[PDB]
Amino acid sequence: SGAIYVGNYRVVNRHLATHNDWANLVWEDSSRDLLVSSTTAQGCDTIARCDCQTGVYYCSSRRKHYPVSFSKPSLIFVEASEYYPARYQSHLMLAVGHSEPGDCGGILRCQHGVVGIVSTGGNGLVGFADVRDLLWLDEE
Ligand SMILES: COc1ncccc1NC(=O)N1CC[C@H](C(N)=O)C1
Ligand SMILES: [Zn+2]
Repeated sequence: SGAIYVGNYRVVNRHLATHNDWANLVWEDSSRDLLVSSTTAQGCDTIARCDCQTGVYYCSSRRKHYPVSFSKPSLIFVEASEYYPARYQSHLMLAVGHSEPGDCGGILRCQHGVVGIVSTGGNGLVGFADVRDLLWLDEE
């Protein structure tokens, strides 16, 4: 589990969105595994607007942050899970790192800010849904 809190937005994995998220919906995209809902309180996270390919992510199944090198956002085939059939997910970045299903939502960040959230993994890989192209998260 986990979210990004930027401005009056809450960014979560679409497959983990709550009823309150759906009832306060701003934007969602199944192909990216992302959903954004509106918040009453202002958040403290800032979004990175950069080209970093190295950063650090939070792994809840280890209670630890790990440094990683990750690929550029791309269209990657993701195995079936209880939430989606086997399919291509867009804007996904892969790295070598530990992950388990419940690790979705952990933040990946660089020196510029938040880059994305854990969205996929297995067998010593971890994948992150990029948010750096979503420029509208910085306004409203
Ligand atoms: C961190 O994810 C994992 N970690 C280990 C094995 C398997 C996984 N993957 C998952 O549980 N899913 C749930 C939905 C998600 C997606 N399609 O974006 C992939
Ligand atoms: Zn950066």
